[PDB]
Amino acid sequence: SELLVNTKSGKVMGTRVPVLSSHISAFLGIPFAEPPVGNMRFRRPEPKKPWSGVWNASTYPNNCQQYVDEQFPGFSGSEMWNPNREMSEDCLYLNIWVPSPRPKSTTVMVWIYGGGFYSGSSTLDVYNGKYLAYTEEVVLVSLSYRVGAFGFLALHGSQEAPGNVGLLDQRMALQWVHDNIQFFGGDPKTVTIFGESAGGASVGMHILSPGSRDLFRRAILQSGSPNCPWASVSVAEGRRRAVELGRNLNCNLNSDEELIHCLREKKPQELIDVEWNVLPFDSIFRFSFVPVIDGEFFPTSLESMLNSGNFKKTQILLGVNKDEGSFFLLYGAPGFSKDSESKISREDFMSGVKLSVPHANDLGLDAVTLQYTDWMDDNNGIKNRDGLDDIVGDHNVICPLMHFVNKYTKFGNGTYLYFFNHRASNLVWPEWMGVIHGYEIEFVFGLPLVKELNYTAEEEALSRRIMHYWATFAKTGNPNEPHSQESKWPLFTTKEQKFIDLNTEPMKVHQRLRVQMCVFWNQFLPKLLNAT
Amino acid sequence: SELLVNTKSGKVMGTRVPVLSSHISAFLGIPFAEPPVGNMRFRRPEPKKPWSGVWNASTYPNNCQQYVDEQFPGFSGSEMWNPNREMSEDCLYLNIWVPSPRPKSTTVMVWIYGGGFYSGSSTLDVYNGKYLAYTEEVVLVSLSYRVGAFGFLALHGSQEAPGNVGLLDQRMALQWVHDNIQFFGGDPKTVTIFGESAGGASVGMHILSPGSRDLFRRAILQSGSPNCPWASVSVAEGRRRAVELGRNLNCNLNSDEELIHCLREKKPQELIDVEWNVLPFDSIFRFSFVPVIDGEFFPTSLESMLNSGNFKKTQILLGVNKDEGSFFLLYGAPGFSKDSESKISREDFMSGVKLSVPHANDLGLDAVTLQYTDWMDDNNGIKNRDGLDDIVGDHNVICPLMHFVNKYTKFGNGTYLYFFNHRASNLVWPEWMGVIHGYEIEFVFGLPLVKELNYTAEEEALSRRIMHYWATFAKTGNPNEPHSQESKWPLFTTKEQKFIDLNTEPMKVHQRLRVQMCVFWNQFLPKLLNAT
Ligand SMILES: C[N@@H+](Cc1ccnc(NC(=O)Nc2cccc3c2[C@@H]2CCCCN2C3=O)c1)Cc1cn(CCNC2=c3ccccc3=NC3CCCCC23)nn1
Ligand SMILES: C[N@@H+](Cc1ccnc(NC(=O)Nc2cccc3c2[C@@H]2CCCCN2C3=O)c1)Cc1cn(CCNC2=c3ccccc3=NC3CCCCC23)nn1
Ligand SMILES: *[C@@H]1O[C@H](CO)[C@@H](O)[C@H](O)[C@H]1NC(C)=O
Ligand SMILES: *[C@@H]1O[C@H](CO)[C@@H](O)[C@H](O)[C@H]1NC(C)=O
Ligand SMILES: *[C@@H]1O[C@H](CO)[C@@H](O)[C@H](O)[C@H]1NC(C)=O
Ligand SMILES: *[C@@H]1O[C@H](CO)[C@@H](O)[C@H](O)[C@H]1NC(C)=O
Ligand SMILES: *[C@@H]1O[C@H](CO)[C@@H](O)[C@H](O)[C@H]1NC(C)=O
Ligand SMILES: *[C@@H]1O[C@H](CO)[C@@H](O)[C@H](O)[C@H]1NC(C)=O
Ligand SMILES: [Cl-]
Ligand SMILES: [Cl-]
Ligand SMILES: [Cl-]
Ligand SMILES: [Cl-]
Ligand SMILES: [Cl-]
Ligand SMILES: [Cl-]
Ligand SMILES: [Cl-]
Ligand SMILES: [Cl-]
Ligand SMILES: [Cl-]
Ligand SMILES: [Cl-]
Ligand SMILES: [Cl-]
Ligand SMILES: [Cl-]
Ligand SMILES: [Cl-]
Repeated sequence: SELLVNTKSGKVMGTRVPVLSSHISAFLGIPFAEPPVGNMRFRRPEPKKPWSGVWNASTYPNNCQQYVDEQFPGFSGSEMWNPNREMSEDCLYLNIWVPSPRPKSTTVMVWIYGGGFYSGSSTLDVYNGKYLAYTEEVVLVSLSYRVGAFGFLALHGSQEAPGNVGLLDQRMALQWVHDNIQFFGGDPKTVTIFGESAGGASVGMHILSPGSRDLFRRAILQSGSPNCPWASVSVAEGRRRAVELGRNLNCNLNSDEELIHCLREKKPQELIDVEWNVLPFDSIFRFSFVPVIDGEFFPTSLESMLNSGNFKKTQILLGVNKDEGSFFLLYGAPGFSKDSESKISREDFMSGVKLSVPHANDLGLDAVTLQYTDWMDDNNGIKNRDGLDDIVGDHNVICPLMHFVNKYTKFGNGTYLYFFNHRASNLVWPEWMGVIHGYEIEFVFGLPLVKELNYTAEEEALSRRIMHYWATFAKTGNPNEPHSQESKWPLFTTKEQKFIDLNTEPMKVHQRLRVQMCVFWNQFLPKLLNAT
Repeated sequence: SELLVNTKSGKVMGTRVPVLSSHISAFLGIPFAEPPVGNMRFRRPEPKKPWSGVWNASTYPNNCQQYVDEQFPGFSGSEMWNPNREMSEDCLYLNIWVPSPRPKSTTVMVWIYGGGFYSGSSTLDVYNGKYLAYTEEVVLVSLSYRVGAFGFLALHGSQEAPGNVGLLDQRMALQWVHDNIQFFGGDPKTVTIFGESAGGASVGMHILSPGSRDLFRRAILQSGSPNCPWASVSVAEGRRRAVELGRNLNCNLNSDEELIHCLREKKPQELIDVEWNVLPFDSIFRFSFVPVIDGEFFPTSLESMLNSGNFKKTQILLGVNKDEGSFFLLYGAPGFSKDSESKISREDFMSGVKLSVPHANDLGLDAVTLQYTDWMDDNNGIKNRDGLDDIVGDHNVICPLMHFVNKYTKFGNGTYLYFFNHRASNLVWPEWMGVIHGYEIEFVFGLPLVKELNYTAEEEALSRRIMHYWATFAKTGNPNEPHSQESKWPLFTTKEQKFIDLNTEPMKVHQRLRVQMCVFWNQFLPKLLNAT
């Protein structure tokens, strides 16, 4: 009765799951799209044709076709990110957690996973929405979208494989929530989208895309933003990559129509096996199939939209972690190791710089080297490691986000900036990697409230603060509660540029987050690469 | 009798001058060149024609024709550098200080005054050679040379105005000393040339010039070196300025002989009046008529000589002051006179960076600006002033010198490096100016030993240490006396790059003098400008 809901696409039968020492309602694996199989591969999503009967919505769905990481088999630190369900091109489903009893028009939070646009799943243990929905009494949605070539193969001009179809997937899950979340207790006019990494960049792209603005109220961006250097490509580069993929598979390259149907015949993992061979450089923190600046989803360049103010004006709550770069060096760089302190010689440092700014010329790599080398001590293995770490995070995550924060605040109505730098007490990774990319997610989603997972009671409190900041921001557009006595998180302003620390210690206010290095990455280095 | 010496050019008779509580011999205004007057203006010096009689060498000679500083009339801090004798083109004379009774073949130190190649005099109170000669029992010579257009008008190809004739003036005074110092008790085989600023750059140039190498033994360079950006010009740039000097005096410009003929009919002060108008840019720490890279005095470019080791191999002692750039900013950048101290606004800072690096394109100016700005605090008047202060010293003095000390030590037979950072307790300048360009000269020459000049007893001790380091180095090629128990000044080597501090505190040994900023000035910025 509570688990039997009559949507505009059919009836859905949920299930009563346990949370903490209570229960709530879960509606798992509801489809919002026609399965993009067959010659519907690479194509714009089509709305799910409505169904008679009762859709069984009591089990997690499939995960989309993606490259599976086998770097450290059996290791929980890395397997926690892999698909925990079967993979299938039939994967466009969403999950809904409803408090119990079902509320009356309560605040909706829609979660978009990251994973560099090539991986990701809605069904991961650390994206379990029961804790956040129960504690803050919000209705928690998590969607999905096609990743890799299946979601972002771009042959602009063709309508067979136009590009950005994985973003269009996310838009159709937002459109479904707009049309149906009211039947679950959710208020369609108070919906907050939020995601991390490629999901944070996705959030920002819906802020900018005109066809997406009317489908959500406000936005949270965690360690990602639409202007990141790994998040977009030109229609030329995306066409170069798509053609290069057909070459790798012996496809007819005479026309698109011939290329697209050649690729539609291959098995999904046939594409995945050659996915990485299309990248133009040797790189870390670069991914093959990503959104394109097509002129449709994005009417002009991202920067000219941020300049003119051509985007949704609302409130945003965003931030970054302390060591966004570390695990990307673990995986792709010389001298690092999961079971070692990972001191790195000057020769490996200059190699890492090359992998990390793969587009620069020699003048640019010299500039980057100069900015992060302590020439009084240039063979200090620790300083070289920490230095290259900061390079990856600053270039790929922090300084792109900071540039997005400064342009958005000009026209927006409320900006709340955070810096996350608590290292979880139970972390399975070596401590040289500090606060790792993606590792604030377990605090956002309430997992420190489970005694079984062996957090400290101060981490439970930190997790409860974050869940509240997030949910309160989702309801009111402001993460602080009026008339309380907890210290207030200040508005980031164009003039004072304030932000807070998120950790177990009392809240400190700082200003100008990593400004010295982001003037280099956002102002000086682009000028030097454009002039040479 | 002691005072009566028979040289290879004639007899000379000096005077018995008092030094502290004693006396020494002094031979003032001895000529070493035919007066470069009339049609000898701008032309290589000719050896003094030997005279009959007794040359009266008991008074200082004239100072060469030069631009006179009238920025702060009557103010000793600046007037102590101005000519204190009459100005005349008949100025090629040298001074000698000889201990009494006359030593037999003792060590000779030859002083070369600085002044940016446009000013300078051997006769200043601060170059009073009597103290160093008496205290260290050395024969102290100070030469002279033509400055400004009179010494460095370069019309390459012409033999009427070739260029570098002021460096040749210096060479002829060194040749005179090589031929005659033995008659005064000096050992022509133990000659040390030493100079500050343009003198230090001159000293380095004699190390480099094959025609000068056999005229001296070792070398001391103070706050100058030959590769400084203000110390040399191409034959083209030198030609462009020589012509533009004639254009300013409405001279014929159809040929070198008519340009030269025109400029020898103008009175000296005419040329001085127009001298500053031929600089290519608005600038500070740039001078109009400087040595030229001609292929005779310097067979190839300064860098190719250093890379290849084409220079005299011996021992050098060299160093810099803490605040080389301050007085160039006081004199030349407004903003340094809008404040009691000299807190400068951010807009004054960006303008100074333009007047300090007069050859950089806007990309180079952004690079300089970015390197010296604290973007957490960019409106700090003190940080802005101090920042541009270092820019002027690092670019013009410290980092040109460190490039020279590193290239030389690969091939040389011994390098000693110093950092002078004492502020005299009796300085007439404001405190923000620090340790000013040229204010170690008073310690080198023993002035703190005069009670009437009210230095502290700790500074008299510092001046005795300096004179000894200088004189011992002049005698043995090493400033330390071994057998001593006093702290030892270590060699600068290619690997450890050690240097010491000169002040009243006990000796400290550092490494890599200002290496972070000199990597910027000496490798990154030159290649930034090479590219654009
Ligand atoms: C960088 N990623 C790896 C990668 C793998 C394979 N290949 C490349 N790159 C290449 O270039 N490969 C390549 C491979 C073989 C041959 C060639 C080439 C290149 C291609 C170009 C031309 C030359 N090449 C070749 O011949 C990069 C890094 C990466 C991996 N995960 C998935 C794991 N999830 C995560 C984590 C994992 C650990 C810790 C924290 C994590 N937090 C997060 C938060 C966001 C969700 C995912 C996530 N996420 N990010
Ligand atoms: C650089 N000096 C100034 C200067 C004067 C005149 N003019 C320029 N520069 C220009 O650009 N002038 C200019 C003037 C008028 C019109 C135009 C232009 C420009 C020319 C370019 C095109 C456009 N312009 C014009 O239309 C610079 C600075 C300078 C001055 N002293 C002589 C003083 N002795 C010294 C000191 C003095 C005080 C403290 C420490 C000192 N320690 C030393 C140590 C070394 C011996 C000298 C010395 N030494 N250094
Ligand atoms: C829904 O699916 C699960 C397993 O796929 C099954 O055990 C459960 O009984 C189903 N519920 C129905 C058919 O009502
Ligand atoms: C947001 O917009 C409202 C409506 O114009 C305005 O009253 C409010 O002050 C704005 N807030 C911010 C932080 O810009
Ligand atoms: C948490 O700690 C308990 C007690 O030490 C242990 O039995 C359990 O296996 C731990 N859980 C995890 C997930 O490590
Ligand atoms: C040399 O000149 C000085 C200064 O005028 C004078 O006192 C001295 O008598 C002169 N010597 C001779 C021998 O004339
Ligand atoms: C200087 O040269 C001598 C003789 O050739 C040599 O033995 C000595 O080691 C050298 N010293 C330095 C410091 O280079
Ligand atoms: C030297 O210092 C003393 C004591 O401070 C002072 O009285 C004297 O007048 C000073 N001498 C000069 C020439 O300024
Ligand atoms: Cl094509
Ligand atoms: Cl298939
Ligand atoms: Cl080490
Ligand atoms: Cl760390
Ligand atoms: Cl604002
Ligand atoms: Cl005296
Ligand atoms: Cl000797
Ligand atoms: Cl000409
Ligand atoms: Cl002639
Ligand atoms: Cl005039
Ligand atoms: Cl200072
Ligand atoms: Cl005294
Ligand atoms: Cl020794």
